[PDB]
Amino acid sequence: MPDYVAKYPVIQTDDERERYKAVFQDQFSEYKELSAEVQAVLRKFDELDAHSESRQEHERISRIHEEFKKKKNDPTFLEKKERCDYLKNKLSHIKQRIQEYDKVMN
Repeated sequence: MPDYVAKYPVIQTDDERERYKAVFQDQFSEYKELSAEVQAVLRKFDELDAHSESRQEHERISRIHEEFKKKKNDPTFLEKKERCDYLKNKLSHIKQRIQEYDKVMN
């Protein structure tokens, strides 16, 4: 179903292996760098999270909660997350293809 599957079939030659390795290395750097952002945002949520109920405070908390909901549910952020989930999948496939071939060629 996804694009890479057709693009990365069973490896036949060492040249094709080195090509797959190269793509894994480039894309892996993008993945690592992208995850770093996402995780840092999740850290942002953690720090704020890190008495008796009052009228004033409840309103302030409610205002803060709403602001975070927008941040958590942000189309651009959700796109960054979707790319990580794609890259994780793409890289596993390429790694699996190299390993399969590697087992066969000792």
